[PDB]
Amino acid sequence: LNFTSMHGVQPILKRIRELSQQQLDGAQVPHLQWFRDVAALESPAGLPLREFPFAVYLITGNAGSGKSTCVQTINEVLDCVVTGATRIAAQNMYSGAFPINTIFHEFGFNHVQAQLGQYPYTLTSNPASLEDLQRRDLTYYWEVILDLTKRALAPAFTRSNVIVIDEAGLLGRHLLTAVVYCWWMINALYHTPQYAARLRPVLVCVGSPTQTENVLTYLICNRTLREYARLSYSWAIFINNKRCVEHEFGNLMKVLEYGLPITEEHMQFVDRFVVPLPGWTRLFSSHKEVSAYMAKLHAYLKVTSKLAMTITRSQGLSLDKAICFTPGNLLNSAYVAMSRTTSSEFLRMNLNPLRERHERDDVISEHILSALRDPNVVIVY
Amino acid sequence: PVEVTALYATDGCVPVYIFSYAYTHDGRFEESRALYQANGDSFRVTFCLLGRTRPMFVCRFDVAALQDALAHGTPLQPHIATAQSPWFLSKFGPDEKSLVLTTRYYLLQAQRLGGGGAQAIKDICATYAIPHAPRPDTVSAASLFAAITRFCCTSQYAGAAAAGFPLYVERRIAADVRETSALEKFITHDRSLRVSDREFITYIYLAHFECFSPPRLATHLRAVTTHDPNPAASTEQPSPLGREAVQFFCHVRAQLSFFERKASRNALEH
Ligand SMILES: Cc1nc(N(C)C(=O)Cc2ccc(-c3ccccn3)cc2)sc1S(N)(=O)=O
Repeated sequence: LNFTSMHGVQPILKRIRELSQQQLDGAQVPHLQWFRDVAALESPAGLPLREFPFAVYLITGNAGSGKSTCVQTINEVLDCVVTGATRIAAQNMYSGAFPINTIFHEFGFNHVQAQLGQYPYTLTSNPASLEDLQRRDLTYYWEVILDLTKRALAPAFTRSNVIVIDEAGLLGRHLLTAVVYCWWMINALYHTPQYAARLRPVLVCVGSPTQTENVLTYLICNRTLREYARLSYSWAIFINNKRCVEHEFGNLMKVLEYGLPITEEHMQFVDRFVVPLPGWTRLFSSHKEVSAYMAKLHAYLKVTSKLAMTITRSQGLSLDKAICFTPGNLLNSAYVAMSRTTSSEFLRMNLNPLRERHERDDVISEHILSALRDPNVVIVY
Repeated sequence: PVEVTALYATDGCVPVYIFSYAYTHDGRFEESRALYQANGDSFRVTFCLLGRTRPMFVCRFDVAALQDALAHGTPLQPHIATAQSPWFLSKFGPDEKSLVLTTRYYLLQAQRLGGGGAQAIKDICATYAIPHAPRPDTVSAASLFAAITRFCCTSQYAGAAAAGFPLYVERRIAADVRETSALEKFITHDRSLRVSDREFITYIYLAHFECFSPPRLATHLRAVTTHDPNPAASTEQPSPLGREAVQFFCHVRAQLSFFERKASRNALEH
């Protein structure tokens, strides 16, 4: 029975409260004018450099590691607005203990089609101070933040300053600052008791860093954001898995996630799922190669559906029971697909994605190892 | 006198049914045991719906009819001259020892602001092993609160059993926290000359099983089970969890490759 969680959410609620209570100084608060000014510009070149202050708490871990129960506890202790990346996460975090919408809905989303990146920009001081970063992030959603800024100047963020956002891996880096801005842009508009109180928006982003640059990478990786949010004092990691009950497979998913050297023993293990069943979910690595079952799978009912996806589209998806990726175009890519089904009595694969040449990314794993080594990061089993 | 907080519900989403409920201003078990007879002149009531409960009105109170409502679960006639579906049968609804005590703690009795102020664990009432003296007619069969109010209000658990619930919650959490805190200090202080990362995962994932494995967690729950509510003879005991973990945390020889040896063993027995 999960119990160590009941005693690891405790220190998390302490730090989340310490962050949700603190009040900024005088000037360190977006004045209302700073928003019409953004609405007063035609090219993201008139944007004046200046902080939008914020603090963030990271709850990260493997899929099925117990992040859901930490959200369940925080929802029922702290006053928070609970949200998700995409309606998968929304229908996930949605009610078995005591509504929930996507974080895109919270700041509003015409706003769908976006020519993001159209307008240009370059940074200045190499260790860009937050003011340099947000100057870029606001630019990225020009024609997105622009309509949002014009309309509101022409309110769930106004209820609480703790904002739970599950599945942060689906949101790009430019959504860390946007959710900041449209928070400050709403609290400063209506003048809610939060605004008078000088409270910084405390975001609690929960999601898998290695299993799906996004928000989590933008916080874990950038030096200035680490120094600003003090992620040493604002990080808790759920080392566990309640759906993998076999030793070898759990070791595979552990040598993959935390980035340690592959072993010929592990290779030997993986040479047991290679198979060149009507249920095994056919994940792929091309959006054309999934329709390719127009020929083989479709009309196979003529002679005789989550079934077809791409591995990078199945991230954060829920599967019950065969990777058919194209060779040469695949170690952090299979990890997304192999971890959908709970056990290895349903996984199938077509090329042994550990002896075949592949592409391995290791920045996130390096930071995760250094973080677990940090004495001030909460670890929960 | 008696300040009573009545958590109430109504057939037409808001008669009134106090489906759980009383304190006196101080200036601990025994006084409540003397209040839960089987004891106040005046019952001033704060009637509340879903701290996690918000007062909806107040009534000063004929302590006769009110005591009737609190005791034999009777509904107050709107004698009061002074939400969700009956849901409430799904949540908080395994059985009596949970339905009558955890409802009264979670929503009502964290006003004492204990370290239990914090979740709906319904996981400490089960380590609350007070003897169950059975009774017939306890067939739930409840779907449109009197059907559940009588059920709740005349059960033996809520007496000296009720008075010893907050104290046991606190005691539970205290021993648990001391053991988990000592274990956490031993885990953290050992993440500070460090090993090649190949077996740093072996260290973390093996320490977090040498101190919170299912069998040793069960042993701890045994060392923290309570049979009589009276704090005097409560049948708790020193927990072995720290003492049986410090069988594994003899990493002091690592001051003058071992983790996968224990990993291989543990993995064999698991
Ligand atoms: C004997 C033993 N049992 C141990 N348990 C309970 C576990 O691994 C349980 C587990 C299994 C899989 C994961 C996981 C980790 C990353 C990605 C996916 N899944 C985590 C935890 S760990 C040891 S050992 N060899 O260190 O003494």
